[PDB]
Amino acid sequence: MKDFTTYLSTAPVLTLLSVTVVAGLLIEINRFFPDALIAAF
Amino acid sequence: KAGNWLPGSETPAYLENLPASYGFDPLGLAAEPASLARFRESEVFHGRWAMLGAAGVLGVEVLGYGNWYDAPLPLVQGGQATYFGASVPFDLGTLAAIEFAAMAGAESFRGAAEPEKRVYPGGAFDPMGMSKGNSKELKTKEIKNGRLAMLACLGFAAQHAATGASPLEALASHLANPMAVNFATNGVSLPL
Amino acid sequence: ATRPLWQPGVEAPKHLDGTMPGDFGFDPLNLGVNKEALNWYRNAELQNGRWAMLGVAGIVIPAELTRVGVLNVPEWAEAGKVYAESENAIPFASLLMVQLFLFNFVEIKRWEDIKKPGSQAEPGSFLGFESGFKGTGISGYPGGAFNPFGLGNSSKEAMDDLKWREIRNGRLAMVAFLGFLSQHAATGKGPLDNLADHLADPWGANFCSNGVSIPSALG
Amino acid sequence: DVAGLTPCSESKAFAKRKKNEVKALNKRLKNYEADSAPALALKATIARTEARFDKYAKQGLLCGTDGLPHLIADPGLALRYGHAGDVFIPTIGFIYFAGWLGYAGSKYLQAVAATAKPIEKEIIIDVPLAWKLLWEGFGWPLRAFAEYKNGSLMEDDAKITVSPR
Amino acid sequence: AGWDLSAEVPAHLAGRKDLAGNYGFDPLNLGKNPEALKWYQQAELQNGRWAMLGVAGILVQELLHSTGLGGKAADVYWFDAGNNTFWAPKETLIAISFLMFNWAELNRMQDYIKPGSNVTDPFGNKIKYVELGYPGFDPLSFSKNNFDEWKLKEIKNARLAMLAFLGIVAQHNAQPGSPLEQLGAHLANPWKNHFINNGVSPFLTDN
Ligand SMILES: CC1=C[C@H](O)CC(C)(C)[C@H]1/C=C/C(C)=C/C=C/C(C)=C/C=C/C=C(C)/C=C/C=C(C)/C=C/C1=C(C)C[C@H](O)CC1(C)C
Ligand SMILES: CC1=C[C@H](O)CC(C)(C)[C@H]1/C=C/C(C)=C/C=C/C(C)=C/C=C/C=C(C)/C=C/C=C(C)/C=C/C1=C(C)C[C@H](O)CC1(C)C
Ligand SMILES: CC1=C[C@H](O)CC(C)(C)[C@H]1/C=C/C(C)=C/C=C/C(C)=C/C=C/C=C(C)/C=C/C=C(C)/C=C/C1=C(C)C[C@H](O)CC1(C)C
Ligand SMILES: CC(=O)/C=C/C=C(C)/C=C/[C@H]1[C@H](C)CCCC1(C)C
Repeated sequence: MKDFTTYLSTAPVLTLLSVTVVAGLLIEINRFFPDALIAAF
Repeated sequence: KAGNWLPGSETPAYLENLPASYGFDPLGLAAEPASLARFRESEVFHGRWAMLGAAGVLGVEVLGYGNWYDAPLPLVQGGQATYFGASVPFDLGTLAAIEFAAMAGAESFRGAAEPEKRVYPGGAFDPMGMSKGNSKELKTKEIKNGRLAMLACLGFAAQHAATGASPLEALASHLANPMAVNFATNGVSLPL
Repeated sequence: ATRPLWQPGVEAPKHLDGTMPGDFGFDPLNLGVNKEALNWYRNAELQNGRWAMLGVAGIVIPAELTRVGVLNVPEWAEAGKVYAESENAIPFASLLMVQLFLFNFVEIKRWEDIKKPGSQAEPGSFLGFESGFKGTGISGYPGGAFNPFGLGNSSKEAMDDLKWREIRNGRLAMVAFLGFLSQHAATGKGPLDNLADHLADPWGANFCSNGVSIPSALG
Repeated sequence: DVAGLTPCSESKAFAKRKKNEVKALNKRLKNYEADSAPALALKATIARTEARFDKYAKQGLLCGTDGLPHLIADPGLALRYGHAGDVFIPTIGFIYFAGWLGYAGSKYLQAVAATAKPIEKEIIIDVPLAWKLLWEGFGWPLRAFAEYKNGSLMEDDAKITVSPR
Repeated sequence: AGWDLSAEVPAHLAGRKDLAGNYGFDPLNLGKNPEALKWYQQAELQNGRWAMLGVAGILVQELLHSTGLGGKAADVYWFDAGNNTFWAPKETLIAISFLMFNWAELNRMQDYIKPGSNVTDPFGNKIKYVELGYPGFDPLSFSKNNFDEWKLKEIKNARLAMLAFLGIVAQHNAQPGSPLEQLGAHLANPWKNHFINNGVSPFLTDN
């Protein structure tokens, strides 16, 4: 189990997971808050 | 000392031999000797100026010549300043310049003297020469009268800023109705 | 050391220990690792807490009196505008500049005190009043002129307790002011109005129904 | 109006653009049923287009002669005319998030640089440490300013390798 | 243990037998700090004595208002004293009270700061000091013997009066009429009139 978690912590796996999480978060932000041209607060 | 300010308190030691000293210094502003000397001179000077101011404020009113608050009013909105029921031919600019020059010279000559001479300068300033012969009691009376006059001047200013009448009218109004005419009735001093 | 911590079971960071008032070992972001930075943050916390206490008092006490009936004052968010439309109202720019000019002098002097506590006590700096500008050794707690009644001067432990009470009240007032800002922005009502509305129906009147905290897009 | 720009609310070209886009969408919608999947998708697109145009006109954006929104990138000019949310506020937001990520990476690199084997820590990231540093990176402005005023945020020029000129 | 046979004295009250009414009651440990307990003792004495005077005044005024003895001034509820007219208005009386209380309370505070210091009047008259919370104002010399028993009576009556005032205020805010009228309304049944049916304390019952 330790070796598996160590493999999941490698640079490529972590890079792909981080990019996927960031892309998913951005996609959902644009899905619920679309066409945000300016920062209207 | 002759006094204790707070009957059961412990007055400071540096205020034990000074005249008109009640040990009043809870904030400890006279802990340093230099500050104490400067404050002593300032207190005596303030008392003298306040006594003169209170005497003038009462005199101009009891003599039916006008109030202290409206004294510079005729000069503004036109001109002409009255004195003793006469007329002085001077404007605000000339009056300010004359007073500035006279006061600047007097204070400059007074402030450049020795520390003791800056608050108690005998000689030419005592024509009657009554300073000699135990001046401690006289100094105490002077300081106390100055403190009372300072409080009186502050009272004139605050009372006029609150009610709006001059000293004599305020005194007469309070004497007429001492129960419903005081600082508690006006909607400024006591809010609730 | 063994004093209560913010999160029971979690050890306090070594950079905090337990000497500053209000020390509960709360620093998840490790912002106060540097000693100089920690000192500056301590002074900033004291200043923010005191100003927040004054503001929250000036916002709650007048509102409570107004609710009763005695002393009628406008709501804190409209107090600035109410005075603007007054007759002899001072211009906003001039008023702000005067306040900033006075605060410049006092705040710069306090700034010099932070760098060196006995800085303002330099002989001859003022007209004999510099003697009362010497701190107590810790920036942010200046006796002399301040603290005229001498509260907490009986002993060192008495002053420590008062410091803890001051820090807790300051933090509570800071959180309260942030709540006031958020409540007024979310609901155009006063703090007392919000409290009264919540007690009437807590499950139907709270931040989950104001329409601002929870975005309508998600629902 | 800032530089000869007309607000999108009173812009005729903006309204014409919205009308044309909705018209094209309805023309495409006319070739389907009333409750079919393509019809529902086209109706949703029409609603989104109308909402977008209404929001742009309501937000106070400035439109040019072409009828498209224009952004004002100048403090003062955008602050006094109510356009701070065009570039100013987004600039602050970016700078904050960018500094957060950069500070988290810097702290992680400096923390693992003290380990006996830092290269492995670079190819095999320490998830718990990275998570803690990512959380700590949110206070990056305060930490960065403190390190700058402390002198620990910089390396002495005499300690950095340099070319032989 | 005095207030609860199953409880234990909070240690800070076990070695304090000089305190009037010491029953080891401090579940919140508010008096753990010696200075805090010293201040709380004076606060308790002040609150108790003021409560005794206030409760006695309210009870006597209501008794005269119900039975009928006092003039038009007494024939009014205690909370309605503002409707009456006296020699001076409310503001003047309030200001006079503030000044007199400032003088008396500052004398008391000076004594608290240093017991036995402020005990002399400006005319030289002196009195014998007997403990902090007991300045010695005993013109009848009742403290010459059984001082502990007398102070125990005082502390118990003071606590009872404090509770009585709190109850009077609560009843006024929940029930109509004067305290004596509320007592009579209770004694009328008394199985129905007892805060449970007042519609204010339970709140959950009938809104
Ligand atoms: C000591 C201490 C210490 C501690 O520790 C702390 C503490 C507390 C702070 C303290 C205290 C303090 C105090 C009390 C103060 C006060 C002061 C004053 C009041 C002054 C006045 C003062 C005052 C003054 C000078 C005044 C003056 C006046 C005058 C000139 C007048 C004039 C005039 C006249 C004639 C008339 C005319 O027609 C008008 C005029 C023109 C107007
Ligand atoms: C600790 C820590 C550490 C870790 O590591 C991290 C973290 C987590 C981040 C942290 C936390 C933090 C926090 C919480 C903060 C907050 C703060 C605040 C809230 C402040 C305020 C603060 C606040 C303040 C000052 C305020 C003040 C106020 C005022 C003056 C007011 C005023 C007013 C008045 C009177 C009235 C009128 O009519 C109006 C006005 C004008 C309005
Ligand atoms: C001990 C402890 C400890 C542990 O650990 C914890 C715990 C549990 C918390 C505790 C407990 C506590 C408590 C219970 C407290 C309470 C107190 C009170 C009640 C006070 C009152 C107190 C009260 C008081 C002062 C009162 C006073 C009153 C008075 C003056 C009155 C006056 C009057 C009169 C004559 C008549 C008229 O027509 C009206 C008036 C003008 C109104
Ligand atoms: C307003 C302005 O521009 C200058 C004012 C100067 C003063 C008061 C100087 C006063 C003295 C002091 C305290 C030191 C020695 C010289 C003086 C005249 C006695």
